[PDB]
Amino acid sequence: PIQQLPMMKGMGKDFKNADYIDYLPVNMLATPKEILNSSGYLRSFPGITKRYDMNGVSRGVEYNTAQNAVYRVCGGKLYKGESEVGDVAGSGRVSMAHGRTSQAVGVNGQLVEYRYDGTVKTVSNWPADSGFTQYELGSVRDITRLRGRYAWSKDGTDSWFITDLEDESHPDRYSAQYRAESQPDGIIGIGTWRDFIVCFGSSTIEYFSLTGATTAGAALYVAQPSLMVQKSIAGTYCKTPFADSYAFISHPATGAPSVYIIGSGQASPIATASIEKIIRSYTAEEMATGVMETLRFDSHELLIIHLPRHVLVYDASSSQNGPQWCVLKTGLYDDVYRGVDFMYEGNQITCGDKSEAVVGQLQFDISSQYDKQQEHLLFTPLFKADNARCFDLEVESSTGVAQYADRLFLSATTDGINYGREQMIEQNEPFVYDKRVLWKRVGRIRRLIGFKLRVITKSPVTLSGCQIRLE
Amino acid sequence: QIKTKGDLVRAALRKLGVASDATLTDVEPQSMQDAVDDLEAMMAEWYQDGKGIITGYVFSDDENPPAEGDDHGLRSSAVSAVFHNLACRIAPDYALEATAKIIATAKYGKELLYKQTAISRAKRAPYPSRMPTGSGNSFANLNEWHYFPG
Amino acid sequence: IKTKGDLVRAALRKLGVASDATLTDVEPQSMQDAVDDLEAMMAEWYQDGKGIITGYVFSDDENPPAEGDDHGLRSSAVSAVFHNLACRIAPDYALEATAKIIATAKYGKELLYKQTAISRAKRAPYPSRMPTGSGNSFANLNEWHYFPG
Amino acid sequence: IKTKGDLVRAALRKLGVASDATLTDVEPQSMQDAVDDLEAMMAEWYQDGKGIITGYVFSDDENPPAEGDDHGLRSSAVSAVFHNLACRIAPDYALEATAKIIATAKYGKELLYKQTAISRAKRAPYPSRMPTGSGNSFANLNEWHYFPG
Amino acid sequence: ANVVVSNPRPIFTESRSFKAVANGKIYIGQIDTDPVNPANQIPVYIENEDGSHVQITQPLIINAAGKIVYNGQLVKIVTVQGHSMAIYDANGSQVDYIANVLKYDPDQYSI
Amino acid sequence: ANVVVSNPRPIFTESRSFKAVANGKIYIGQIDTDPVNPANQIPVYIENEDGSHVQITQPLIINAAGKIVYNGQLVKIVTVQGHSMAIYDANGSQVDYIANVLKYDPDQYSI
Amino acid sequence: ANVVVSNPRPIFTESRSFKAVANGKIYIGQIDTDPVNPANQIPVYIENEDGSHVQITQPLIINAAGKIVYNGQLVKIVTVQGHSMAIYDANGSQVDYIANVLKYDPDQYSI
Repeated sequence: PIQQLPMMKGMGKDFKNADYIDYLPVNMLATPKEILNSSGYLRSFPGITKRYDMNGVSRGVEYNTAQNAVYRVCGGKLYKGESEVGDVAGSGRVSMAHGRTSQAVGVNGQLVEYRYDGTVKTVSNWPADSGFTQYELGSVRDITRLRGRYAWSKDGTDSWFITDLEDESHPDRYSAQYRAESQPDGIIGIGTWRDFIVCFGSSTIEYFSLTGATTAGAALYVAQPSLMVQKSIAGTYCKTPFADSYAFISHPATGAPSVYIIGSGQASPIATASIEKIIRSYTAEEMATGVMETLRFDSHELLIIHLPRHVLVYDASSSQNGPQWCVLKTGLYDDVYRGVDFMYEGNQITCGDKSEAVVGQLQFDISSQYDKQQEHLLFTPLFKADNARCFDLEVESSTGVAQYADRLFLSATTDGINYGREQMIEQNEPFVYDKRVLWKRVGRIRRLIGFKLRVITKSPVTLSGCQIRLE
Repeated sequence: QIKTKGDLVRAALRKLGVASDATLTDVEPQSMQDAVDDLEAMMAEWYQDGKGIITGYVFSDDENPPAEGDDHGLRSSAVSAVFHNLACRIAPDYALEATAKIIATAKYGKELLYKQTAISRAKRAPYPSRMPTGSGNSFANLNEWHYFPG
Repeated sequence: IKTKGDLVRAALRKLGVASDATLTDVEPQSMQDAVDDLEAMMAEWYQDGKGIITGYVFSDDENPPAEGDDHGLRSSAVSAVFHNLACRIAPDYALEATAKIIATAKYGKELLYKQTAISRAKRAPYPSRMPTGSGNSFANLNEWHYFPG
Repeated sequence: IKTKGDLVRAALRKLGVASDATLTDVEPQSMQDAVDDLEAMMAEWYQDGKGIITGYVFSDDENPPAEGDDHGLRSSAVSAVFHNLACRIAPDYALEATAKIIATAKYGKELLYKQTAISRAKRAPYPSRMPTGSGNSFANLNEWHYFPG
Repeated sequence: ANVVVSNPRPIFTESRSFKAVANGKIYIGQIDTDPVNPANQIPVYIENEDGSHVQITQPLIINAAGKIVYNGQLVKIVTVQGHSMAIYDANGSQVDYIANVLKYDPDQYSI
Repeated sequence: ANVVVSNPRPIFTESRSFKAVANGKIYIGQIDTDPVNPANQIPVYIENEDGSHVQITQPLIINAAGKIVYNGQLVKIVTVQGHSMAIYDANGSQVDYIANVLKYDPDQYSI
Repeated sequence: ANVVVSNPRPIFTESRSFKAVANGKIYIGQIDTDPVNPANQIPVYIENEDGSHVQITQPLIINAAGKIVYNGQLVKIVTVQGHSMAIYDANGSQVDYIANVLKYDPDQYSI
């Protein structure tokens, strides 16, 4: 009875809570392609190779459409591609919003614009003798641009502003004060959807659109109640565009945080039970600092979440049978993925680094990160077979490019938490394209069994449909 | 090689395919011990003190509590019989049954075990008490005449 | 091995009902039930001495807390007895013992009765009417015809 | 051919477990295990000299790193030995050897024992009570009745 | 330089004969206390490959090769520092009653 | 009590039977990795009686008694830091695999 | 959860084969000397579970399993100073010899 075993999502227990939890694939990306005898094949995450150096760790990335180049802020130094243009203070993550006449990076509570001719100007009220309206700008939290205006939100308050059209440094001449007052929620973050300025609060997601008013003093932006979403973003950087909309993490005010996507003025969950348990395992401050972003390559639509001790990835194209999450990791133990702030420029993707002061470009023919080994895990779900025997355990691997015949550690559990002996089987052979990863004499399943496929390699691993001859 | 009652047991379970080395799941040592117990019971049943099949087996004892470690002491040729036998005995233990090849090999092994003893136990009985020695024998002159059995 | 509980646990193992290989712990009700069944089977076999004899001892289960403890069974008969007990308690759980268990029980019962059958073969003495031949000492000692019975 | 490793790798090939025709490389555990099974089978066949004899030499697997290396088996018996080994190790992987393998093993064992059976046929010497005829020299040399045994 | 490559999985043999204690039982408890009593039993941890520590029932099992075996196969048992031991064979006898394992270190001057 | 007697030269056996690994091989390597790749290999030294550390060829050899031997005589092998071992028997099958082990030498406390 | 469960009792096995040194002998001597000589034999102590150090006769005795035995019971053998173990089999042979077990004499090093 040749019986196939799915590998896109693994099952197991949780030794603390005794709850069944999803054992997620690690450093793998399920690809829904009809391969051989299976409907999909697991593909290792692309490796990272150092393109060139940078000052400090990466703090933000944004593809400047106006200049057709990517502006990246690493450490305390602003970079445009390879070259070094600006100087940026601060040490935490920074939000950027490119403009046609200036590239800006909201840092240290002030919106700093790096003009394209070299000069630097900071947002401040109009001069008192000018005669235009004077506001209380306060501290800048998040920024965005729409129709030639920079929109930023005062820190710790639900008010957000817009800059003037003529002089972008100062805010608007007469009408530059706007409030997301539909609820008593402060604006955790701001952004631009189509032609709408979102105002992501702490219990609501309000929208805004231009009213086209001409008379001085009239509110340029008017609320759109019909599009309101009754959820929120947990932290300032827990939002990102994804599939022509913003996904985010629910603020603890509305309940337990859970990854959401905004649709037609309504939030639909895309986080399984295990994902939200992992998210809830964090405290408020730790999970607030998480940053989440979108990466798109080949056919996958990744939605990468950079939590302090986990890096969850949502693959939209591989969600045919349900949400598909893979936990990326760096190093042999449970360290956090180093790659951060992915952006696609020119021909190949480039990513920053959380620890080192470098920038890495994704390379698809290797899985090593900065010339280091990496660990790929694959867990099959627990299935109940009583007094049965299993002999043939074959996984289809795309043997090919490699440096050594990196063997995989294949182990099987019996209670779904702790595993047995680690058996080593050759997975790739360098320069050989027809090797089969076959193991015989698996043994007797007393009640439950679950196989963990573990590969340590510097070359891509492509595992396909797993069949077991449960005789 | 296979020199311990445990080895015969772990060699059997292997022949069934339950826990065979190179195996991802192995059976608990409790089942190994009690399968050693089953081996001992089967060999005691075979041996029947003097009369039954004589395999050269050595039984466990209290000075050696781990019966598995004890050297079985079987003849070098006899290890294949108790090997392929005793596999059918633990076959229903996991509700598995033994393949026809194992059944045939166990039958052949037991036949080979008993062949030498059966040849050694022919021993035609002596002449009965009434059979007389003929005049040909010189012992007739010694007054023996009729034979003496027993 | 050397107690009724071990014999009955071996039988339950052979059924696969309760064993460490199955991760089932013997039910105390099952324990008492199959021990009572073993008592009945051994009594039926023993048949008050005229039938097969194995050395088994019938506790009494009147003064002790339970009948199942210790057994005078010969070391060679343990396999036969617990296989037969397993076969007899098979329909209790609606299971049916595998053909190997049945064959083993038949073989074990045959081996148990082999020695008793050889011992009981004996031979009847000569009939009361059969005389001794002239070539005997009892011919002079007036015995002549053989002693009856 | 000329080593235990080749014989065992030959058996696995016929069974279909591991061969170049199948793109499977023999697992070292499988190699050692089936070599042990071959040792047991040859010991059973040899039967301490009274049974079938092939010229096989039992290494010892005590001083060497592993028992499987070299074999004194006759060149004509390699086919029979490795087919029989494949048949014996068939149930290890839950496979069953194809009927051709079983027939080949039967044929090979028969051919192995043919010559030994012809050699062992012999004929028992004349019984101790059978005498020479009057037409012999031993009649004059007083031998007369044939030598017993 | 200062770490020895040694037998990683410990070997528990029997006192009266050179054989592994099949179905042996090891109980781990407080210093200079009987570890059979569940009260005296101290935490005992498996260290699977993921670096986790999952705690298991105190009567750890010993296979026919002398190693410690969980429900399935070989594991790397871990305790804190001051663990007592008491080997019991399946028959129920006693083999060891090692009071303080830390008092068995080949160099007790460092302690 | 200052020094307790304890045997050096730790013994290696199989995983399911008490037989000792005969002419096997022990490979040392980084934490939680395949210790067969020279990329993953870690240097291991010989600590003689005089204390003179000397490097050894990587694949360790086991005599018929489950003890490391180099140039015939038994030797004590010491690694630089934590390591993962993959014990191979004579044929090439795995006796066992372990990801993380640590046993600091009790000797050379003066140093 | 720091240390790994390991058998502390020392089992003495022959160097060239996997057998116990049945009814063997262990002689404890001075540093870098031959313990066979009666003069080069330091006083040697047993440590009981309660911790009552007691002296015994030097030519130690080994049971059939390898463990040291005094009066038919397992004992822990300690010395007040660094020694040089010398193990001999029952037949009589230098199966093993260690010049300095700890590589330093704790007594003198205690200063």
